Amino acid sequence: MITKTSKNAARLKRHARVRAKLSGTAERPRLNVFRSNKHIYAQIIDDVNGVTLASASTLDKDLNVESTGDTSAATKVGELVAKRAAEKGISDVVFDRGGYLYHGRVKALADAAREAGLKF
Amino acid sequence: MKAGIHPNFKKATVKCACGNEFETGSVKEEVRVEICSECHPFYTGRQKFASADGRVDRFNKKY
Amino acid sequence: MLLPKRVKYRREHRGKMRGRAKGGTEVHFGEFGIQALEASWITNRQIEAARIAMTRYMKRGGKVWIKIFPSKPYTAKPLEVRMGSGKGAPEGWVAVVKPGKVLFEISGVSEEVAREALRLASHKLPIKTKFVKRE
Amino acid sequence: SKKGVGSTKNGRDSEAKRLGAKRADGQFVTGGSILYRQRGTKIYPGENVGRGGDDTLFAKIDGTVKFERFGRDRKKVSVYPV
Amino acid sequence: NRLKEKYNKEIAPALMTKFNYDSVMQVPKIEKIVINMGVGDAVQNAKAIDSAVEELTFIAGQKPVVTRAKKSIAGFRLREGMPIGAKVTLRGERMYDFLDKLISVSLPRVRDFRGVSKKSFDGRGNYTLGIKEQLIFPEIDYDKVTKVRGMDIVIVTTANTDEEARELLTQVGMPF
Amino acid sequence: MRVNITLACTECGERNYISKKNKRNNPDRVEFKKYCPRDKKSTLHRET
RNA sequence: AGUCUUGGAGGUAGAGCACUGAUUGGACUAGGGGCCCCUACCGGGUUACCGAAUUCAGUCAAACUCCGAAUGCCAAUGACU
RNA sequence: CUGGGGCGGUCGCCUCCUAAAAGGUAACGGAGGCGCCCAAAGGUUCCCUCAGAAUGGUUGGAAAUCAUUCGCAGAGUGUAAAGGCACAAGGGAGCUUGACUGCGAGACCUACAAGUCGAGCAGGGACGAAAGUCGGGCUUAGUGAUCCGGUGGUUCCGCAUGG
RNA sequence: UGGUGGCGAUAGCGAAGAGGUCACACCCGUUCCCAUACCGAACACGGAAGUUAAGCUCUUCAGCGCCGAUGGUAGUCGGGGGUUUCCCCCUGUGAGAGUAGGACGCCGCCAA
RNA sequence: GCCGAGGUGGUGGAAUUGGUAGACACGCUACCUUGAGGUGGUAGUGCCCAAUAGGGCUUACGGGUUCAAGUCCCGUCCUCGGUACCA
RNA sequence: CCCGGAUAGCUCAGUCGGUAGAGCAGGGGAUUGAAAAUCCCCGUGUCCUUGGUUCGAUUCCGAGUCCGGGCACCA
Repeated sequence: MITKTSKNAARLKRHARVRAKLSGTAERPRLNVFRSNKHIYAQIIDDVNGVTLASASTLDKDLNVESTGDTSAATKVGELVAKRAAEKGISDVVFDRGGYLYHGRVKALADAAREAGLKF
Repeated sequence: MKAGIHPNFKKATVKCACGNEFETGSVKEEVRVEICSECHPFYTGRQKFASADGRVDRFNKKY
Repeated sequence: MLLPKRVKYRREHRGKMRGRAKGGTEVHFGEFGIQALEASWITNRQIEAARIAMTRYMKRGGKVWIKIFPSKPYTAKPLEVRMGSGKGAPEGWVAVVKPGKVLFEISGVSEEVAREALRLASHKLPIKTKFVKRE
Repeated sequence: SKKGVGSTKNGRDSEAKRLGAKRADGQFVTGGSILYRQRGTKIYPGENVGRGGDDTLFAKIDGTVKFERFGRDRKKVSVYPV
Repeated sequence: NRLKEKYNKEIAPALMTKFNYDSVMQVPKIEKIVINMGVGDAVQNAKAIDSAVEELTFIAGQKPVVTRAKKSIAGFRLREGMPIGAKVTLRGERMYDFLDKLISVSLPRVRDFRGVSKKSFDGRGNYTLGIKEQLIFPEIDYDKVTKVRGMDIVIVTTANTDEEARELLTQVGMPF
Repeated sequence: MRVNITLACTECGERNYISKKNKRNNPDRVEFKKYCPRDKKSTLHRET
């Protein structure tokens, strides 16, 4: 009768701590990261209007890889979302470690965003 | 797995005195057993001795 | 003496007796009850003399169902003491009784008993009474 | 004659620090002035108001002041510019 | 390693048809094994705590943890803090191998072991082992045994009901 | 216990800081780094 | 300044018993002794001998609030005197 | 001070109730605190529930410790109380000392003196990848005028000028 | 269908089912970064055998929780009066409780 | 009436400091000594169960606070020391 | 501001560099038709802690608590 919670709600409790003191304002969007077990996701959200700005993922028909969950897969999408942030060239964003640590592939996304030219 | 805290883990060759050879992974390498479970007679269904011995007296007329 | 066992405060302000009863406005746990018609304080002394005269007349009580309870205490000073210098020690007890409050009940005994039963307790209270049946 | 009674034991009181509303609703309120004093955060700071170290309410900006709610049973100071 | 292949290939298909669960995900597992020590010697002897601080590590090499009682108890003459017993938590591969030590080796060294307590389940599917003597397996080394305190073992399963955890331990080989 | 403590500089020689300590908790001499206004920078400090 | 206007802040009077305490009555009962039986304080039966919890209805408050008026006060906003 | 003084009790602070749904208001009117304490009980970083109950169980018993459910709360909040707080202010770990100097438009309070509140600015920091926070502690108590002499640093004067 | 917001649980529990190719999830392992006061439980790292049971959504229902009238009443600003620990009458205001009812989701944004 | 102190094994009396004792003396209790006494000498000795171990119960009583309370805080009751004055 | 007391269980002494000393008590001894009071025996001590001089040094300077006697500041 062991009952553990979902990982998503466990992510939600620690994502809600982050949401209390930084939000997606105008020209400081909430650049979020979702971390499904077979992919990875990225959204650029303005929380004032509730409008997503730019989004890409490993679940994208262009520039795909074999692993789809590697830290090198995060390096690919970590600049393409920033290329979408160069497409809509605002380039200035408060980073969201959204419900996860600043350890691994989350760090690889943000560093690829820094190297592509997002200003943290 | 913290190093410097856990003692080692080695594949044990547990042997019983009646020949029951058994395999675990433990700290000690060789385990030699007088009576294992397969040597223990309660695991062998009814044990031979105390199942036949646990009777009450037959109000003993015999003498 | 229906004494409360352990009270948060020894002494309270004396309160103002305006309004109807909040609850206890109709007899329902018995069939022959007694609503008060005025409002004053009622003591444990005014329940001991009440409850004794209930069962001396009935001679075999079903139940009594004393509704009110002396919640609020009251104080006075020791005698011949000038004003001020502290609220006095608690002395007796007070059941706070609004008008129209069901005081007692009678369980399953006939009317001619009950018309004479609550009569013999009405002269132990400082309040005018009336006789109310179960509805 | 008189029987001398003493034993007060309760004759003290603090002086109250002056809580309550200070700036009214809809009032044009300049920056950095206080809105409300409270022991324990009853009314949270909302938009353009921070929570003080002594958990009072102080307006970051200029303009008018409103009091909306935080939904269930909880209040808020909202301050808007012009 | 021996019991997992036994559990996966033999035990799990056996109980699955026995109670007609609709998936392998509904087939119950036995996840973690937690072992309490709980010695109240620290009121009298703080050095007696060090016995089974060192000794329980020899049972399973995952070192137990200081368990401080979270309420001061004057009836036991005990303040809050003040470590009481140790906690061996064990989940994973070696734990079925720990169960391999339990059934096959340990239990015949209980010097009057019989059909063990049937009705010692919590009404959920979890089980406790009543052990009062620690000399159960040939590591114990009697000459290095000054403390005579036994050991308390908890069985934690994923059993949604209780009376098939009854039938789980039988297919595992728990004697009754 | 509770003693009023001066927390002077090291390289300059001005006091600039007074706080308190606890006797059983800190019987010895304590040190910190703070901001001396003569040194105009963050600098190690020392109890007298 | 007054009135009308919309906007609040605030927890009394009242009311409620959901927290806090107090307290009525029934059903029910862990458990507890007791008539005590069989009898190693051990094997179990038993009562209106009590009874925690338990829920059913029931009241009660200056220092009980899930509630909550009239007014009174700070307002903005125009209008009139 | 004083429901005539006497003796007895009290004298300032902090919280509650009286207080009359803003603030304030007295009584020798009702209830309890304080003259601290903390080098982590602060700073950030990241982490995660609690109280009992119910079971299952060596010693273990009403009550140590283990699981195990049901539990937005009954606990825990360095400490009285009210007001909050289960997005932490509750609970851990790491690193560190912002328990920073110069300030501060603006207000609340107020007879005065005091007491409060704070955006933001600078110099230098700590923590974190960053954004950002940090001008002591969950807020409100934890103590007092000046005169006075002691104490360390002082592009200050120094009685003709130099000291 | 997923990701992510706002809206007083009308978004709640609670029970009854359905769905999964991808999706999302459990699920499979620690060689590595990192880790649990003890551990791959979680956190990290990577993998994709089978798995719709759990969560996840999709449906039904009012059993609790929640929302909430109308009608009248309590109390009551002012106006007077009477037997004055309280109480009546008028103009005006007007709850709680109790129901009638509503409701077991709405509105955005991006991906497929 | 108000304050000030203090309520105990069979008895008198210390423990009045924060951690548990119910000192120490005198009883009392069996034995030793004397022909039997008193005396003297060892052994225990607070109450109640367990011949043992142990547990319960408690420092007037009642309630709080504490992990704790002979003591800390408060109500009742008893008994001492001090006061109950001015016309 | 000066001066007085820091050891054996306790009360106390005590060297100019090389170490453990009384009394009471504890433990026993004999003594005595018993009993104290005497009469012996061993007992037990980092001589307060930390550094220094020096071959190590209660010894003895470099560094400090707490109890008593006073001169005398105290807004």
